[PDB]
Amino acid sequence: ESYLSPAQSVKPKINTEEKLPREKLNPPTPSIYLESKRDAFSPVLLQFCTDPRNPITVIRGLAGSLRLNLGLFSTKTLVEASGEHTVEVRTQVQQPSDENWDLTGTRQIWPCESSRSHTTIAKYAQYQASSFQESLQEELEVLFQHHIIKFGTNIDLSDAKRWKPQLQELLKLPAFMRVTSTGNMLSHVGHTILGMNTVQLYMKVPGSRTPGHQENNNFCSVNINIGPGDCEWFAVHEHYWETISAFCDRHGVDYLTGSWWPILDDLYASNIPVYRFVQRPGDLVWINAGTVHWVQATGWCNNIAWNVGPLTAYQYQLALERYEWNEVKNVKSIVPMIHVSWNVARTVKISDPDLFKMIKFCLLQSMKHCQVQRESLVRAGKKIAYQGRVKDEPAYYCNECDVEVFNILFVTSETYLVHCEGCARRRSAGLQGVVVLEQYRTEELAQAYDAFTLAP
Ligand SMILES: O=C(O)CNC(=O)C(=O)O
Ligand code: NI
Ligand SMILES: [Zn+2]
Repeated sequence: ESYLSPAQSVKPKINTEEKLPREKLNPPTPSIYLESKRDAFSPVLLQFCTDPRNPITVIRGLAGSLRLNLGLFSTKTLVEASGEHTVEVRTQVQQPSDENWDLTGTRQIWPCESSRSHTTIAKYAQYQASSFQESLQEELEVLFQHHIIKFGTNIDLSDAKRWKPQLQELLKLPAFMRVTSTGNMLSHVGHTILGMNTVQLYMKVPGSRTPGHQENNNFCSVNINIGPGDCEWFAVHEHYWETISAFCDRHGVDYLTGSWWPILDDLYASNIPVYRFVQRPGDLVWINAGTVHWVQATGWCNNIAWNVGPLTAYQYQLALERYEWNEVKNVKSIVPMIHVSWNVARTVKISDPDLFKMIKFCLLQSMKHCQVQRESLVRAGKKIAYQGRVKDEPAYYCNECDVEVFNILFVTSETYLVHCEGCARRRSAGLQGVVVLEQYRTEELAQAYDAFTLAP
């Protein structure tokens, strides 16, 4: 009972078995320079970034091309805008980029050491600068005659008022890259997911690392280097993710939630092409659906990032795949795909036939499952009350297992809590003291589905 149909897959064709010569093991990073501002709005640009064959794309001097004022994201500006704003700090050890060692520099290791704490934007800026001076002094002293670093991460720029001029600047981007867009699935969630449909600011010093990961539910990522400093990026095509996952298992680090920094020789040995590139100030990085990446600052710089859900067959498929996989692994999907799929079918025209078929198949599965559930409740003499969804009402998750609960809600009173059926039953043998709710009647879903047609 997958929400996906295998025959519908648009995933590109790659063979692990076929041998790869060294050069194929280091691919050139897809790179774009915009001659004219109107280029950034070319449908050619969109088709290039979202292409399945392009796991990652750098847009060179994007900020210049559109006259983005990155100064608005400079550390001084941020201190002025929000000094006491809190920031999540990661205490790491500074190392070369293509290397992560044990304590003695005997051996390369996958597990990545990162330690959490919290400070204020103001205090972190003081460190970032003090950090800079000291490196400068040591540089001058020489001319005249384990380094521990702190990394400022996941700083939340969600509030509009404080960050108004900052966020307004990003409206200059093409629609498919914007925080909020009718063509962006994350805009159809109906609630705010920090760091995905809101902006995240990173404040870095040389050696600052973000370890290996895929984005939540395989959503695309957009990243802009404020500068001055150059960031170094590593990426691997979605196709090889499970192989990288097996490495984490064998080294006893959780792939999804663990902190790991790949051993490059391991990948090459495994016939896995790695993308290596530098991202300079004003360069924009587009991370395509489900690309495995990890990043290091080489200089002193800030970055901004957020996620975007492109309305493409490939993004949709990969989003749904990771949605099902999370459930298998008992990991909460932060993007409620079923609720999102219905929102999209209902507020957005779909012209692409491969995408349309996928959303359609998903909706159908959702109806069948709701229909199977309604009868089993009915011939158990369980009563289902009709509740009607409130305007701007957020999806629901089971208080126990974290699974998305759609259409039919099981509710209890401690006030109120929502569960899936398994967790409600587990709690009560007969569902006694459990109120079952119906968000929409078979008819609502049946009519929305039939009205959902391919657009020219
Ligand atoms: O820039 C960083 O440190 C981490 N950023 C990302 O992984 C991203 O933009 O998807
Ligand atoms: Ni990322
Ligand atoms: Zn549950």
